[PDB]
Amino acid sequence: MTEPLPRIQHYEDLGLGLFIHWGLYSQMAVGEWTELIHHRNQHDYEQLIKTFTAAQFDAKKIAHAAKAVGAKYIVLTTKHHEGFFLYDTKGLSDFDVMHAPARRDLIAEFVAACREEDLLPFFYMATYDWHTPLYDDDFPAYLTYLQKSVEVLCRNYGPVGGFWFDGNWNKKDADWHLPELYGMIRHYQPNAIIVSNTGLQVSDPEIDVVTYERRTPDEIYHGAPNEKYVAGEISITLNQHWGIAANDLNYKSPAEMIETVAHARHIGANILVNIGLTGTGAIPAAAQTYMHLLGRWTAMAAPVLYKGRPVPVTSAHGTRDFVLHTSKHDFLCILDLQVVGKDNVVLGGEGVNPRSFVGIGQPIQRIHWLDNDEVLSFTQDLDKKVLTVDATGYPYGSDWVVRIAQIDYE
Amino acid sequence: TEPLPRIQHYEDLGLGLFIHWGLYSQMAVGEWTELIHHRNQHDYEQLIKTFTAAQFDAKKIAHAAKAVGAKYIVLTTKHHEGFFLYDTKGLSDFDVMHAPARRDLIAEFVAACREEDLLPFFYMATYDWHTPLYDDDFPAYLTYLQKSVEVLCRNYGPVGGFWFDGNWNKKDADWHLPELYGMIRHYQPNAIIVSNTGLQVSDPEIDVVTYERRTPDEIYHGAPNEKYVAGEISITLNQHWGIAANDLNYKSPAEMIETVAHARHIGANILVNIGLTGTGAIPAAAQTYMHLLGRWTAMAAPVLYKGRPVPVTSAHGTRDFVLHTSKHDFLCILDLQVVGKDNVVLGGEGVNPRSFVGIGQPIQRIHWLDNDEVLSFTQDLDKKVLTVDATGYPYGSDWVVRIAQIDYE
Ligand SMILES: C[C@@H]1O[C@@H](O)[C@@H](O)[C@H](O)[C@@H]1O
Ligand SMILES: C[C@@H]1O[C@@H](O)[C@@H](O)[C@H](O)[C@@H]1O
Repeated sequence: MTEPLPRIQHYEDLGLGLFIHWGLYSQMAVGEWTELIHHRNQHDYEQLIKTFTAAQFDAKKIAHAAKAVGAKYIVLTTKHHEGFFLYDTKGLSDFDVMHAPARRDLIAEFVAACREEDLLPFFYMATYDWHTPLYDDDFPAYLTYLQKSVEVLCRNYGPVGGFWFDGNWNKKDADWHLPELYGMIRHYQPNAIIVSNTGLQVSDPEIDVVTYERRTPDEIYHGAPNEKYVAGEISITLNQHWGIAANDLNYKSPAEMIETVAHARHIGANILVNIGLTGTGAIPAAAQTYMHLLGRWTAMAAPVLYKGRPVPVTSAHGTRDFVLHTSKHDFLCILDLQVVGKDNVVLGGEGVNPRSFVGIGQPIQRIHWLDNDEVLSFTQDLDKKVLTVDATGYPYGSDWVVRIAQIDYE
Repeated sequence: TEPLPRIQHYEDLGLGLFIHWGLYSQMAVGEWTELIHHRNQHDYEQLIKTFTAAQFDAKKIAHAAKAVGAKYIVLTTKHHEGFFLYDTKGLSDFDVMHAPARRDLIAEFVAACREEDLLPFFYMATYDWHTPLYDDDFPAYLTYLQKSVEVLCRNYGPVGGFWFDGNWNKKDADWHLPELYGMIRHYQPNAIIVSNTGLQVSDPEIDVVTYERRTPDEIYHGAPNEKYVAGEISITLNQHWGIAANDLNYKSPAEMIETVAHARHIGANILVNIGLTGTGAIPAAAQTYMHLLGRWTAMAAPVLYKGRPVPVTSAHGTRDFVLHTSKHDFLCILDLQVVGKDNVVLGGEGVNPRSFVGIGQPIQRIHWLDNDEVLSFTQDLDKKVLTVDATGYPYGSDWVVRIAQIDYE
């Protein structure tokens, strides 16, 4: 059993990040895979570079919004499958933002804005590339091109929080020369977090984080024992698409979003919440609504969201409650509460609501809700490690979806 | 019995916007705050002094309703807190003319609705926390209630209807409905009268009764040989009707679209509720849902207004249903997925036979409303079976409830 390296410990403390999809596809507003899935003429699609003005991209506003939502890092698409680069590739390619009307290195603006807000900037990079003929016609030269594009990101922007490698949809059993790619990154960015969405045996010793599906039930895989500890991360997009998709109406509820964030922490993973920017780089109004709601929850949950860790304490039969541990406190995360009415106005939260947990062995002095500081009544059986709390319902006018009670030990 | 013409017009409205706005909105902890949080009445009622309506724009509200595909708006003219959003002409000092706003907000509302061709409806609470008449002199309370409705009848031109909230009352009491409703008929013969305690109906003059969102089957239209009464369901976006800043428990936009579709399926109208801010703005969160709902209702316009339930059921294990207009049937199809390509599998790609029982006429063509794609189908006319291949959504889109129009031979 190994402990995480410092940089990975810092990663796990980040808790929540914002994922941002923005590319030429954003102009179409029919999903980021539009070029392949809608079988578009490549030449015609790539003309979208000519109208890429970034007229409404404001990295400062984006970093401010991330800070307000309680995110501690942002993963930006620096190049997606379409193969267009949002930064100055310094001669590697003409299909980049410096050859577009915007004439701005957007990654430079992004990194500066993240630093001002104390956020870690992370760079998403797609390894499956539809633009360069090298990908199909000269794979070894493709690897050189890929590696050079990452090298620019390693050398021109100062210290980088990390890299988010999307290795899906690739040729099977191809040699990707990961030792050389990740070795290069270690050389110029020793402190960078390397995230892989095909990191599972790990695909390379240098991988720091592996991605997992958001529905994963139990605590995630941290690597083979006595080997390097690897962290985990789940992702959620607000509708069915990652890039903006105007007529995708199938948005998840804000409630499900909050439950997914809580769930990530419960299984010992970070969570990225994704937004797709408009063609010109604005946060769309729908995404703002979700960020405002999530922000209210994460501000309330701040005592536990960053430092809280899974612990072997389970909830009683038939509840979805769980516990997170910090060094000073335990926190009960309680679901399926209702609002409290009054007298003959019954909203469902009114009755005594005993919620039990097994695995707490220390005597407790006080338990209180984070949102209003109400003190809860409880009983313990120290021998069996049972805690039962009366989990009162929400004050009329409020509903937190996931309610957190802080335990103060004697 | 078949609906009277004003009720038929009501059923064609399909979708309305419900708007909760009162003094409670300044608190942003739900519209029942005065009772449920056991406030001192005097202290709560000081909220009149800061009721500026500084951001209330009836034109913006009517425009938003038009854009979302709503055909009427129900505005709270007086809620349980008992404060009136219009000039009561001396009936009460607890009204907007005694607030800094100094505007008859109902007048602005009615003008804005007419401009956009929307019907204005007035919600009126009958359980009132402000006037001591309610408990101390019930007969005088009835007169006060009736007078407050009379002002709404006589001062604003023709009104689309009244939405009476009769919940939480004293159960035994004689409310003198024939007189109250009778007065409305005299002033506003064509007004729709909606009652949320309309159920035997509570009075012959009731036109519409309310029902729970979750009602599974087609709603109750009144006893045979009796006046037909329409139905209406309501949905609020979170758990509260007035604005509630720390209520994060919003329903998904998908559930909102499904609820709208469901209401039509059971032969009811649907109200989607928004709570305004203290100063009368539509909050940003509500704007998002309206824009998403608006995209769906624009696509569904051929069926959303005139479509009616019909005895055609869907096959085992699906939630699909059919709506009938005089020229077409429409298949409303749920649980579809997005179509990928080649090795990119999103779940909607395979042939997806969806069947219906009760279609007896030969069909010429079936096509999706969103993109005009023609669907393949087979029929067994003797058993009245229709089976369509319900293709999945084009990548980049997802309508939640997809609608196919049937064109008959
Ligand atoms: C993060 C998401 O997952 C990757 O596999 C991509 O294929 C998607 O377009 C999106 O970037
Ligand atoms: C639509 C709802 O109707 C009544 O039941 C009121 O008690 C609520 O506050 C709300 O106005």
